[PDB]
This record gives sequence, C-alpha cells and structure tokens, in this order.
Amino acid sequence: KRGGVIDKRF
Amino acid sequence: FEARQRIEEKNKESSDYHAKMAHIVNTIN
Amino acid sequence: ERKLHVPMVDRTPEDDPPPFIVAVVGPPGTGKTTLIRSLVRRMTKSTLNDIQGPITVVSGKHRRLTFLECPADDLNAMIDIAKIADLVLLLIDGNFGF
Amino acid sequence: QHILKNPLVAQGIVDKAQIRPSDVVLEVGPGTGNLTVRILEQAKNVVAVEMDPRMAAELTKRVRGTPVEKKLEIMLGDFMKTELPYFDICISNTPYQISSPLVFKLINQPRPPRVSILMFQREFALRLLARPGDSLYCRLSANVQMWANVTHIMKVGKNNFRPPPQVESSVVRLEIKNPRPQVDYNEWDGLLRIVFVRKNRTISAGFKSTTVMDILEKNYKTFLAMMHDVVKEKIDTVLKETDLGDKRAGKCDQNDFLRLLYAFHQVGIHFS
Amino acid sequence: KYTTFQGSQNFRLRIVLATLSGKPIKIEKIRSGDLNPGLKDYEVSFLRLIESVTNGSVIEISYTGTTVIYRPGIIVGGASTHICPSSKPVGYFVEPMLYLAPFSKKKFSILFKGITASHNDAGIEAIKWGLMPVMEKFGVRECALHTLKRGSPPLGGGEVHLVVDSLIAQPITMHEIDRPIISSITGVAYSTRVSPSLVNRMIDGAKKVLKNLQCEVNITADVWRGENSGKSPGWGITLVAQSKQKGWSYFAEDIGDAGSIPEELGEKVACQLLEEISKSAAVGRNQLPLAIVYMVIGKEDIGRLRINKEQIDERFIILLRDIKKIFNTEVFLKPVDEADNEDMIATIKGIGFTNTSKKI
Amino acid sequence: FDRTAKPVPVITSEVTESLEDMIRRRIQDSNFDDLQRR
Amino acid sequence: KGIVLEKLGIESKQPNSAIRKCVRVQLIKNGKKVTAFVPNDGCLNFVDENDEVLLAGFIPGVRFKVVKVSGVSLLALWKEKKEKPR
Amino acid sequence: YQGAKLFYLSGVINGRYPDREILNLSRFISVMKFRPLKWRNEHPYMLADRFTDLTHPELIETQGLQIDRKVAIYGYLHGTPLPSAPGTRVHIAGVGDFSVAQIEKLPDPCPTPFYQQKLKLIYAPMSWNIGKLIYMDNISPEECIRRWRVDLEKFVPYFDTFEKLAKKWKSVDAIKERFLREMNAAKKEKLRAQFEIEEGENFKEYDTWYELQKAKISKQLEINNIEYQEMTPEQRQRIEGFKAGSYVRIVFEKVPMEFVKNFNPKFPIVMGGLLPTEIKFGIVKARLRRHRWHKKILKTNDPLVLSLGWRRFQTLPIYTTTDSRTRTRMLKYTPEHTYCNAAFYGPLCSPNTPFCGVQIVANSDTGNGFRIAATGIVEEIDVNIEIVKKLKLVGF
RNA sequence: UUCGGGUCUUGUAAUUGGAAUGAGUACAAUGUAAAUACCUUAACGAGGAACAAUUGGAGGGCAAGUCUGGUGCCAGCAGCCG
Ligand SMILES: Nc1nc2c(ncn2[C@@H]2O[C@H](COP(=O)(O)OP(=O)(O)OP(=O)(O)O)[C@@H](O)[C@H]2O)c(=O)[nH]1
Ligand SMILES: [Mg+2]
Repeated sequence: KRGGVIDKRF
Repeated sequence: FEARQRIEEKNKESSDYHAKMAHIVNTIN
Repeated sequence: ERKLHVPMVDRTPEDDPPPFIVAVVGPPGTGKTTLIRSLVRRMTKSTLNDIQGPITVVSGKHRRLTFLECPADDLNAMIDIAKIADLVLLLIDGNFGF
Repeated sequence: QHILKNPLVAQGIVDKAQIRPSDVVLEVGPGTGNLTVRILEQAKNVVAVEMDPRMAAELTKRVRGTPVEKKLEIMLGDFMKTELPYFDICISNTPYQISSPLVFKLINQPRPPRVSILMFQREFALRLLARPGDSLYCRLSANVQMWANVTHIMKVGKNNFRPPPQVESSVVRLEIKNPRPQVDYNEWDGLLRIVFVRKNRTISAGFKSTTVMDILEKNYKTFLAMMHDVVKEKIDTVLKETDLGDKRAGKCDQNDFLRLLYAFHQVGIHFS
Repeated sequence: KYTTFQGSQNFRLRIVLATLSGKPIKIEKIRSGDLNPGLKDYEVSFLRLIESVTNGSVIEISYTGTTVIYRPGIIVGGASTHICPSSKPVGYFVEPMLYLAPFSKKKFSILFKGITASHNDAGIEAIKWGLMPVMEKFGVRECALHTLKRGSPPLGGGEVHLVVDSLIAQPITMHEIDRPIISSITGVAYSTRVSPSLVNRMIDGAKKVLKNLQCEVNITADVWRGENSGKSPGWGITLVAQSKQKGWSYFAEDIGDAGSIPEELGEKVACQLLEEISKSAAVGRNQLPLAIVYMVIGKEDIGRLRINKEQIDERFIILLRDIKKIFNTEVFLKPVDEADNEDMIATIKGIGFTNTSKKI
Repeated sequence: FDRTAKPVPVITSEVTESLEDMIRRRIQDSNFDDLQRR
Repeated sequence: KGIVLEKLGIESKQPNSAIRKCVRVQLIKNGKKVTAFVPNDGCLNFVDENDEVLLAGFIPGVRFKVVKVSGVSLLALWKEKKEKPR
Repeated sequence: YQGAKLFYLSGVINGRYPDREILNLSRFISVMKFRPLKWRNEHPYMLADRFTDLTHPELIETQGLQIDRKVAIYGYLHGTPLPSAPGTRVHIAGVGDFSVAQIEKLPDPCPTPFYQQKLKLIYAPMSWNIGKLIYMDNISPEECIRRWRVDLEKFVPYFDTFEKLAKKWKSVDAIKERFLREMNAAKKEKLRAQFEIEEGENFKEYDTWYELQKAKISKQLEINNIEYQEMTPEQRQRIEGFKAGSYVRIVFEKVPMEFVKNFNPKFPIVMGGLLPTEIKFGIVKARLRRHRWHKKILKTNDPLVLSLGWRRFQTLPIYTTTDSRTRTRMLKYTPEHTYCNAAFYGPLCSPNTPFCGVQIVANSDTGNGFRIAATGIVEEIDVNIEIVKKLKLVGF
C-alpha cells in the first residue's frame, strides 16, 4: 500500500 | 515461520487459479 | 458488412465548426512553402510572399482551413502537429524518393 | 425409484423459487438433498419431511457438521397425517402418487405459501394448466385454477431421472391467491362434479340424469327445512336464463360456472 | 493549491467528492468553538476507511484536530474488514463507500462490524432497497449487502458484508422527466432478541394508515432470534414504495426505542412514507444526493432528473454548492411545462469521469 | 526462496481449539471409529 | 466484423495453450457474442479491447479466426510488414 | 490504405505550382470527411494563432527580464468544449503545465461567408429565480429558501411532528395521482392508460445492431442540442463552456520568460486540456516493443523519450516478463521481435492510450538510422510495483 | 515391425578462370495527329552476378532458462525471456 494518515494529534 | 506463511499463500494462489480456469472453460463451451 | 464499424461519438459542433488544421509535413526543401502559397492563391486570389505560423483562410461557403508548415528539421515538432492535424499534406521528393 | 441426476435443473428450480434470505422454505422428500443444500444456502430456516428414516439420516450426514446444520430441521413421517408448521415457500420433489392430494393440501392449509415450485408428470401438468376450450381441460383444472394460478416453468426429460420413468415430468409454479376468493369449497366442488361427468356433454345433459336429480331434489328439500317434477322444472328454467345448458362444460370458463352457481342459489337450490 | 472548506458540514460528502474528482482539498475549523474540538472518533474511523480502499492517499490531521488536509489517490478497493465505533452504525460508513465502490481497480468486499441501526443514519434495508436500486438504474448491475448479523443499539453485535461485483467506466446518463407511477408498497419489519409479536403489532400500525390505499401492501416479517440476533433487543420497520414501471423506489425508516409502542412506530413510518411520496418527483429526498453525484460524474452529456419543489430545501443547496466548489459543475433548473404540478427538471452535464483504475 | 519440504505443523491455540472442538463434537454423537469383536 | 470484448486466456499460465488463443468477440451485425481463435499468443498481442476485427470460418465450439484487426491483416503484423493504425 | 490518393506536381513557376493540379488538390480537400478520433474527441485543444506578452514593462525593469511573464494566447478551440470557469489545468507542448488565469470569447476574425452573410478571406496574424440564488455564495442557503418561497451526515431527512402528520394523512387525497352507455368509454380509456403503464416499456426497428447504437448516440446528441438552445447564451456558456469553433482569448500566469524571448513563429504552440488522471504522477505499466525499423534493441534503465497524450518527456523504463504468470521478472533488453511488459515513472494516463518512444531528439546526434525506438499501449496505472529479478547463490 | 538387408564415385560449410546476356541508363533513328511504348541500335550496364522470387505446408535440436504433476534422475506443456 502507498500513503498513510499523518496523525499529530496529541 | 515465513516458511509456513508462504505455503498458505501459494496454496491460495493455486486454488484461485484452478477455480478461475474451470470458470473460463465453463463459459467458453 | 463492410458498412459495419465500432460505434463512436464525434464531438464536432453542429454549428460554426472550427477550421480544419492542415499540416504540411515533409523533409527540408521539398516545397512546403510554395505549396502553401499555391493553395492560398487559388483559394483566395492573393499571394503571400512570406508565411510564418498558422494561416487561416476561407475555403468555401461554410468551410475553412488552417495551414501549418511543420519545421522539417525538428522531430519534437513532428510529434505534436501529428496529434492535432486533421489533414496532412505529406510532401515527398519524387526524384530523391522517400 | 428414480433419482434426478441433472444439476442444472436443480439449480434452476431453486432460482425460480427466488427465496429471500428472510423467508423460510419447506422441503418434502428431499432424498439425496442435492437440491436441499442449495436451498439452505439461500434460506434462513428449512424444514424437511422425509417418509423413510434412512434418507433423513443420510441427509443429516450431508448437512453434517456444517454451519447450515443448525438452520436445517429434519422431520419424519408422511406429511399428510402431520400438521405442517408455517412455511413461506415450498419447493419439493413430491412423489406423484401423492401429488394431487398434496397440491390441494397446500391450498387448503391456512396462510398458504405465496409461491411453490413442484414437479408433476406431463399429463398432470397439462391438466393443471389446461384452460377453457383446451383439449385437456378437466374438472381438476377448473377447481385449482379458481383457487390459485399455476404456470409451467420448464419440462424435465425422463433421461435426466435415473432409472428413467416412462412418463416425462415438468416443473411448474403455483401461487395461491390472497385473499382466497369467497366461495365455499364444498359448493364449488359440488357444482364442478355434476357438470364434469362428461366435459363434452351439454350442462343440461349432466343435470337431467336420474341419479343426481334425486340428489339435487334431496338437497333442495333440506334447504326448505333450513314436487320432484317441480324441482326438474326449476332446474330446466334456471339453465335457460343462464344459457349454460346449451354450452359445453369444457368450453365454459370459470366465470361462467359462477353464473351457474348464483342462479341456482336464486332458485334456492345449493349443491353442497 | 487546496480547495478550502469550513466546519464538519458534509464531511463525508466533501471527502468522497474530492476522492472522485481527484483534486486535493482542505477542511478547516472543525468544531473549533466546542469544548471537545476537532474530529469525532467516527469521522477519524471514516478517514481510515478511505485509506483502506485507496492507494497513495495522504491524510493529515491537525495538532488540535480541527483541520484536515486530504490528497486523494486512486480507488483500488480489495478485501478488508472495518470495525465501526459505537458512535455510529455501519450504515454511516456503508453509505460513502457506495459512491466510490463501482469505480475501483478491484471489487469491494468489505466486512462492517458494529451497531447496525440508528435514528439518524441509513439502515440496512434502506441501503438494500432504498439506495442500491437507484444505482441499478445508473448501471451498477451487481450490488449486494449481505446481513450476517443484526446488531441493535447500544451493544450492537451485528455484521454486514458489502459486495459490488459491477465495475463500470461511469454512471449512465440519466433521463427521467416524468412522475413514476408507483405500483406497490413493500417493506421489511425486523426485530432482535424479542418475541415475534412486536413485529406483528408494528405491521398492524403501518397497514392501518395504508389500508385506504389502492395498491397492494405486503410487509415482510424478519424476526431475528438466537446467535445471529446481536447483543441487544431492538426493532424497527422499513416501508418502500416501488415503481415496477421504471424501477424507482421511495422509502422511509425509523427504529423503536425501549418502552415505545410497536403499533405507534408502524403508523408513524407509514405516515412518514406518504409525506416522502408527496415531496418526491422522481427520487426521494434521502435518495437525491446519490442521484445528483452520479449524474455529475457521468459522461460529457446532459442528464435530466425531475425534482419537486419540496426537495429543494436547505440541504439541497449545500450539496450543489459543495459540488460546484470541487467539480465546477452547475445544476441548471427549468420548470416543467405542466400545470398540474410545479415540478422542475434538473439538468446536469457530467464531467466525463472515467474509471481509470480498472486494468484492461 | 524455495523450500523442498513441508514445514512442520505448528500447534497454535486456535489449532488446539479446532482440534478439541472435533474431539468434543464427536462424543455427543458417540461416533467412535473403533475395533469391535468379530 | 466484431468488437473484441475480452481476452479470456490472457492470464493462463501455460504458453501457447488453446485457451490463450481465444478471444470473446461480439458481432456487429447482430450483437451476438462468440469466440474467435488467434493464430498464436504473439498474434494475441496485437489485439486489444475495443478494436475492430474481421472474422473468418475456422477447444470445441470455437469456429472463427481473426484475419484482420483495425483493418490490417494479423499475418502482416505478425510478419511485421505493417503497423496497426489506432 | 490501399488506393490512397497521390497527387503529382512537376515544377514551380514564379513560386507557384501548375494551376491545374492545385485545382484538383483544392477540390479534394474541400469535399474531404474526417474520421472521429478517440483522443481528439476526448480533450479540448487549440492552435495558437497569435502570441502576446501582457507583462507590464515597468515590472520587466524594476525586477528585470528574469521575472515570470503574463502572456495571452488566442486561437480557435477544438474537440470537446473547454470549461468557462478559470483554473482549468492545461499543457503547452514543449513548455509545461499551466492553469488558465482568464478566458473570454472574441468575434471570429475570419468569418466564413455563410456566417458573415447571416449577420478578409485570409487571417494570418503571426505572419427570484432560485437557480441564481443557488450559486450566489454570499447569500446563506437558509436565506435563499425564504426569499424565493441541516446537514447531509444525517441521512434521514427532516420530517414534521408525528401528530401533525397523522392529521395531514388521515385521508389519502392529493397522492391518488401517484398511485395506480357513455361511462363505458371512460372505463376503457382509463383501462387503456393503465395498460401502457404496466406493460408499455417491454412492448416499446433498426435493421442492424450497429444502427441501433448510432441511433442512441444521435438521439442523445439531439437532446443536448435542444437543451442548450432553450437556455440563454450566458447560461449555455456557463454550463458547457466555450464550444469548439469559438475564438477565445486565454491568459496565462507564471509562464517562463524564456518562452516569451524564445518565440519563433515557425514553431507552433499547441495547447491541450488535461483530464484529472493526466495530472497524477506515478508508475505506468505498459506493453512495449522495439520498433521494427530501429536497428538496436533497448536496454533496461536506459533513457527513452516517451510521448503520452499531450506531453513529451524522458524516463527510465524497466522491461519485464510475466514468467508464465508467476512473477514480474526484470529483463535486460527488449525482445528482438515481440513486446514486453515495461514499467516507468511518469504522468499517469487512461489505459489504452498509445504512445511511441524515441532515443534522440537533437539534430546533432541524428545520424541516418530510424529514430522511432519503441511503440506500445499503456495497460495499467498504479502507485507501486514489485519488480523482482533472479539472484543465484553459488557454492562448492 | 525389430532382426537387419541391398547398392557405388559420393560429399565438401573448399578454392579458382574467362566467355555470353538483358532488366536498366542512353546518342540516334523507326514508330506517332504530336507523344509514350515495341521492334532496332552507337556508348554504359554481373559474382553475394546485394541487378538481394515469392506464397504455403511438414519436421527437428538446444539452456546454471520458466510453468504444471508425481511411487526418486521422470513426464506434460512449451522455451524471442539464460
Ligand atoms: N524544379 C523544382 N524545384 C522545386 C519543386 N518544388 C520545390 N522546388 C524548389 O525547392 C526549393 C524549396 O522550396 P520551399 O518552398 O522553400 O520548400 P520548403 O519546404 O519551404 O523548405 P524549408 O522552408 O527550408 O524547410 C525552392 O527553390 C523551389 O524552387 C519542383 O517541383 N521542381
Ligand atoms: Mg519553407
């Protein structure tokens, strides 16, 4: 798979 | 471990291939 | 059966269609410029001493043409005119051959 | 005994049944159960009745140890003597020794199935579908048609069944009309039986026979409780106004027989 | 660079439309002023679902959670399982997948787990008989939502399997300028972990409203008991008005609460359905957004759909404005020539969308 | 890379549960494949 | 004449198998779907979907063979004396 | 095609060909008909008739010539209609991808005589209606509804209070229309209307299946024509955009200053619209062969100038085989006389888009050999690939 | 059909010599209403005589090559890919 969710929420 | 995993993978591919082949030969006739 | 073909849609407008793009493509010196001048004169009765870039001319009661002299020495030109040319006047030097 | 050996016809029978996942199917005499297993796949609950215990056990062995096993229910004994539980649809390989009672029991049962796909011998199937004026039109056709509508799905060759029966059979679909038409079953059958002694007779000819004319006279006096020549005169009249006496029984449609019944009720004479 | 939006309004719609159109979008100011700012859990789970069925997509959530950046990839689909958080039922997630499924490289086979019904989101029958038929008109020949397990709130326990075998280049152009004559009213009455009597009482209420009608009324009784009934007792009804003429459907749905009268819900949904019919011209209000989007992504050709004035409500306005911001397509409305009704024809030119993910 | 032989089977908890199911499942039906005096 | 609908045996692992050389084609005159044989897998290549194909009488039940694609002979392409116009 | 017309010209006099032959050529062009081409009918394009630089001269001075230039391109549109709204992505051959800053239609500078007389022969410059309130974004949607008279996450639409509705639908009137000696004619006429409702479509011919498809396309095309005609000219342009044949002014921003300086009117400027897939970049799976007249076979990871759609570019392809459909194995060189599966990174495009490859585009390295190196058809577009190669370990 | 039998200047993937000639080019003449062509003919025109004959059919053989199946080393399929 390519791409992903970038979760920088604390 | 990876030995066991690959074995499951190749078996699934072969079953899927054969299952498809009956379908093509089924439709063609 | 020779009448039968794959169905397709032609998006040409029903009214006021654009002038057809005519591409004059050939090796250097085969007479591309003189051909364009000759065609333009017969069609309009005016002689253009110099031609540069597209030339749109009236060709009929409801039909128009655009002449383009592709640069003979450039391959990159030969590609993009090929993708848009509705008609190609392929110039061939008879004495020299293909 | 024959067994069907064509998988395509079994699959077709299931598809025409078009069982919804919500609905529950009833099977009669599944036998081998090749048709059965497909039905379980598309049916929430399946009830099966089998005459022979061993077939049911073998059917248990076919559905054995499967998720569909919990959904499948197995019953034994002749379906007649038992009271069948509620079922939305019935698709089954009934023996023709019991086809004729079976089709009527399905109709008679309260809350009958909306659709059912059953197999009958070709001659029986034509009789089920025979329409007024058709050669095969019979008393049974008139009775079943008025209660329910029956249509011929396909014809199954004898060769497909093994050992091949001598007579061919055709899968047929029947749907019971809801609500059932409001006419007494006994009265309708009473009318049909007298008029179908010989379809090619005149309806008046059937009535003028001496034996039944006793029966109609006995019936009429019972209605009075609720002059045999007088009854003969009244019957001779009421046929004339209805005009049915001249017409052949076979030609007369279901609607015509109703004009026969109502006119008799006007006279005060009721078949049964 | 990014097409910018505001709030949580139409979050799913803005994501799918960007997904279909292939244009990156940015959604900001998501519940900024609330005590709990940013996305809800179900919205976050919704984005994870998009990542599963797409390839190359980039999804960035803010530190505060109030802003998302979305760069769509291609639709690839495949086999997967999604666990729905209890905040939303499966239908909340199944509905957006419906827009994207027919235009994927591989067939969608997604197993959804969680609560299966709610008061504000699409039910199972609603998708099965209320939205999926609309696609059948638009050219999605094969589409199925198998109900393995029903899960009523609050504990759920249900399972549904979404399978769409049909992969198409794009929806066919729509030509519906008439009022369909609806032939019959059907529906499904279902319950879980409770006696069958509740289903029977509920259909009794629906028929009481519908007995005056001139069309046949046949409501299926789907009583779920045993292992496959989920973890909580629940019960609800669906009523669908069908047009066998051109395969059109209008439907209404609600579920019952603890202590509610089964007869009362049945009468309400029946009365609810009649209002939907009164407000509908060719598709119901609950069906309209799917129809509008499908026409927009059709071929470079004018499709016509008849809409009633009642269907032009506040929701319909945002849907068109949302569509314009992403597709630049505008829905032109003209009156019908008839005087019996004041209906209008919605004419849309498709953007010439094509399913380029599917291998040839 | 390829392997000549079968990998040795692995007794995971799921394998035991599946096996132990069959061992229990059979016993309800009393279906024991046993030698009996002839 | 016909349209190439699908290449049924494209996947088939076995090269030059009888399945590999079969292509589903829909006749333009009536719209009935049928199968055609291609001379070899190399010739199976020049055919791609939505191309016009001229068929001629020839796995049982396959009674047709492709003699032209896009208005040029398959043998000409196979001998590679011409190039398919698109 | 066999039987293709071939005109013959002998010599040149006063810079002109023999009048007779030119007469024949002109007639042949006049009556010519053009086949529909897939690509030309699926993208909008225009050939620039004149070029102009709109950058303000002061900006050229205070910053310098290096500054990016605003330019205007004029010409006739072709193919599919170009959308009216700005921001559409478009490619200029040999320049790059740009976005239309503005677009506006101009009067035809070379009107055909039929067009002129309804209302110079040579043109060589180089040588409260709710519908409106929907799109007035300033007005809130709630404001829009009231003048002419909440959220889509909630699938169930708004319904009135239960009790009020019960009173509303106590009777079934107002919906009866939706549901299915002199009076006899009325019954049959009502009954006649019922029949066409219930069996009409199955019962409601062209000789060949081909004619049926052509009828469907033509009927749809006619439906388009009627619909646009009813609409106002502004409304028409707003939806379809600028149709082919319309003379349009198009302004671009952030064009390289080189393009302004490097302007030779001989070299044409070709503009081509881009579909959404064309914008995407990724791995392209394609089927490719060495061209027959090219002397040499190609090599893996060797530069090759491809021509996909409107764009020309150089990439490093990898030639592959399916290995009897078990794995995607890397090759070293293209097969001598057959295709092979090739993977390269570049702008994506719809499948079935043909292309050709060339190794040399500069004149200096032309030589005499054929310059067309490879031809192929793109098969699949994807964002990743799993090419593998055989590695063998050797021991004693 | 295995068993074998019948027969004698055969084979070369080897070298090498000078004689003939028209397809074609071409002064000219003939031919023709005027031309082209034919028949003629000064002068050129052959060794890969590259001055480069085609359309179909049958059958091999090869690999540190690739796929499938299994009472080991095999068999089937096939092999422009090592
Ligand atoms: N004798 C003769 N000369 C010709 C003929 N056609 C062209 N020419 C000559 O060829 C030369 C080139 O003519 P152009 O018209 O310039 O050809 P071009 O294609 O424009 O060449 P470029 O523009 O340089 O690429 C001119 O000197 C013409 O006299 C012909 O049929 N006979
Ligand atoms: Mg020139």
